Amino acid sequence: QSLQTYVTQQLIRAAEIRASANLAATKMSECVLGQSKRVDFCGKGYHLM
Amino acid sequence: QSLQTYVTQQLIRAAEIRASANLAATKMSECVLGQSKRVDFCGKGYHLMSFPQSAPHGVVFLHVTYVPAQEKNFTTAPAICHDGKAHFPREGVFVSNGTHWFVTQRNFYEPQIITTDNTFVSGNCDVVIGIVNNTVYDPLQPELDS
Amino acid sequence: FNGLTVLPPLLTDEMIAQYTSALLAGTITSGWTFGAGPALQIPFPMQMAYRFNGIGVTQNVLYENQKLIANQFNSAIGKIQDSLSSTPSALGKLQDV
Amino acid sequence: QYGSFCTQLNRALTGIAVEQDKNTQEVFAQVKQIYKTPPIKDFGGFNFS
Amino acid sequence: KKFLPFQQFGRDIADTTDAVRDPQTLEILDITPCSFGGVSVITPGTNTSNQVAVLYQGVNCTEVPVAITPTWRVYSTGSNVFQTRAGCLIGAEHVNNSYECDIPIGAGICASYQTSQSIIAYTMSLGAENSVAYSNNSIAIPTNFTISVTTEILPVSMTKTSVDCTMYICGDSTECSNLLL
Ligand SMILES: *[C@@H]1O[C@H](CO)[C@@H](O[C@@H]2O[C@H](CO)[C@@H](O)[C@H](O)[C@H]2NC(C)=O)[C@H](O)[C@H]1NC(C)=O
Ligand SMILES: *[C@@H]1O[C@H](CO)[C@@H](O[C@@H]2O[C@H](CO)[C@@H](O)[C@H](O)[C@H]2NC(C)=O)[C@H](O)[C@H]1NC(C)=O
Ligand SMILES: *[C@@H]1O[C@H](CO)[C@@H](O[C@@H]2O[C@H](CO)[C@@H](O)[C@H](O)[C@H]2NC(C)=O)[C@H](O)[C@H]1NC(C)=O
Ligand SMILES: *[C@@H]1O[C@H](CO)[C@@H](O[C@@H]2O[C@H](CO)[C@@H](O)[C@H](O)[C@H]2NC(C)=O)[C@H](O)[C@H]1NC(C)=O
Ligand SMILES: *[C@@H]1O[C@H](CO)[C@@H](O)[C@H](O)[C@H]1NC(C)=O
Ligand SMILES: *[C@@H]1O[C@H](CO)[C@@H](O)[C@H](O)[C@H]1NC(C)=O
Ligand SMILES: *[C@@H]1O[C@H](CO)[C@@H](O)[C@H](O)[C@H]1NC(C)=O
Ligand SMILES: *[C@@H]1O[C@H](CO)[C@@H](O)[C@H](O)[C@H]1NC(C)=O
Ligand SMILES: *[C@@H]1O[C@H](CO)[C@@H](O)[C@H](O)[C@H]1NC(C)=O
Ligand SMILES: *[C@@H]1O[C@H](CO)[C@@H](O)[C@H](O)[C@H]1NC(C)=O
Repeated sequence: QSLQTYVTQQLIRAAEIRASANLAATKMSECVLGQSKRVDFCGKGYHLM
Repeated sequence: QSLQTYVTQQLIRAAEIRASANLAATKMSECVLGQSKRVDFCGKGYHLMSFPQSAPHGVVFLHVTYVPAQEKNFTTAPAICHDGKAHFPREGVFVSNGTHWFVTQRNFYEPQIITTDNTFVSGNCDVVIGIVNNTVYDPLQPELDS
Repeated sequence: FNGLTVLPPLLTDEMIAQYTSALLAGTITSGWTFGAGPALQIPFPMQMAYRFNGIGVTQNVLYENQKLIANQFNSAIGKIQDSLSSTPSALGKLQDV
Repeated sequence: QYGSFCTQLNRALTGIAVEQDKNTQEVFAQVKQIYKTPPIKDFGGFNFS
Repeated sequence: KKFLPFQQFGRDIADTTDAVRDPQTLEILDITPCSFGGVSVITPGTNTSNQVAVLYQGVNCTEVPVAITPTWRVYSTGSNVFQTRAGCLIGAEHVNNSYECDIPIGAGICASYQTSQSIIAYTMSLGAENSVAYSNNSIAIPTNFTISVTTEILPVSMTKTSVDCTMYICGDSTECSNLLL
């Protein structure tokens, strides 16, 4: 039972980490490799680089 | 206990599939129903259009993009000083092939004669660093003289 | 020691640093062109003028105020070291995981 | 006597382990060549040190 | 460890006795687990060949020959064994040349099967080196273009599955269902 509880909580945390990593990849593609017009996506103000 | 384990794993996998389906719906809305400006969202390069294609338990997108092919070396100048005034291109970049200067669009080589309808005058040519030093043409004057 | 092992990541820290250095060098020397296709060099002030046009400000504004813009950027990039060092909770997101 | 309770736990942990490397690869490996800055720092007054 | 005269054991994580005192000679000797790890088999497809390489994960492998008839031990002693941060790899040859990774191992080490042909181990290459000819008055603008089409594949839906609880647990039985309620 202890092992099963550990594995379930690890799966949930891994899913959350994967969502965060997808957001980071999107930010690297859009803010760094280009200039984004999306408001507040790459910081407060008008994004430059 | 076996049934409970199966149900929990199914719930987690269903959450993952739902995230993927939301991403697919967003891509269908933004790449197929319009032209997207976000970088790398609808393929590698400059997005032109996309076409959907159904697959078993999924979808396939064919992303048509624009890729530059053959580049060349040139020399630039931020501005042009002609009569004590600094000229900046309205849209494009000042470019030189060694002897003359032209204005071309940034994404494709298409040289043009520097005229008053390609450039705008702003301020004086004493402030810009690296300004280059040439002649601009006003097409109205030759017509008036003739 | 009771059946628990930690596996090393496939990419070492030096490889991640090399990736970030390549991204930074590409951004500095070619703007956004290295992301679409082949990298094309462009002087950094001209790239900044392109960005200013992108945010809706005409490009002669940057050429008339180049020194002030450079000084402001240098001061701003200097401040962030102290900003992140002074506050312990700046990097909390990694510490929590 | 409990069947295959043990195999699923190891399988799930291995899946998480593979997903972590996938996350790192998808975030950082966005460039196909390695670029280097020139030795000269003539950036018009911009200091990237 | 400086034991107090009245103490016998030593516990740091409260479930393992890391140290103990010898009953006859009052000396203190620590206890450590012998060795353990996972065994992974690096292999190309049964298309390409039948040669394999074995990785003993996270172990010093002066100990490998005497770990655990299927007693290959050092499977190919001629194949130079060498430690990595993931363990030591047995059955592969170290190569200085770097390539793109195809079979990841760990800590930047990758393995592949190539030409005669054998399994080799190398450090992965991050990509072809390049240098942009930067100067303060030089530009590069394209003179042509190409049109390219790329595919992207996304799963959308799963298989709709329903499971009956009573039929699975207590199929066609009344006593079992009465106990289950
Ligand atoms: C740079 O471009 C200019 C503009 O085309 C070239 O000047 C012309 O050269 C052609 C020869 O191919 C002549 O027939 C034209 O009379 C020239 N025009 C003018 C206004 O002089 C120039 O030769 C090019 N320079 C180089 C080095 O390629
Ligand atoms: C472009 O042409 C003008 C010529 O009118 C150059 O202006 C001269 O600049 C020098 C240096 O300060 C002065 O001593 C002269 O008095 C200027 N000429 C006049 C008529 O005032 C200008 O230097 C040229 N641009 C460049 C970048 O060399
Ligand atoms: C770029 O900025 C750094 C500061 O981050 C400069 O390094 C300073 O150099 C001066 C004198 O050269 C020293 O007194 C400072 O102690 C240095 N600071 C640090 C943090 O090392 C560097 O000189 C600048 N480079 C250019 C080309 O302007
Ligand atoms: C731009 O590139 C295209 C290639 O995609 C060139 O088209 C080729 O031109 C050669 C001879 O010039 C032909 O033999 C090929 O059959 C053409 N390919 C296709 C697909 O039609 C084109 O000429 C280039 N344009 C310039 C101005 O250089
Ligand atoms: C542009 O000039 C640089 C100078 O080092 C050179 O390396 C490069 O090959 C040139 N490109 C072309 C297309 O001539
Ligand atoms: C470019 O750098 C050269 C030195 O290599 C210098 O003489 C020239 O003034 C610089 N031009 C600009 C516009 O910064
Ligand atoms: C008592 O201990 C000593 C060594 O500590 C050992 O040599 C001896 O045999 C022990 N006594 C008996 C009766 O075995
Ligand atoms: C696997 O082996 C068979 C036997 O020759 C071959 O025909 C098949 O194409 C191989 N698979 C691949 C993906 O090449
Ligand atoms: C364990 O491996 C290291 C090298 O990583 C070596 O220096 C050491 O001697 C090894 N230990 C034993 C007991 O062989
Ligand atoms: C790589 O080359 C170095 C010499 O530069 C040598 O010392 C080393 O043993 C070589 N390693 C391999 C795996 O070939």
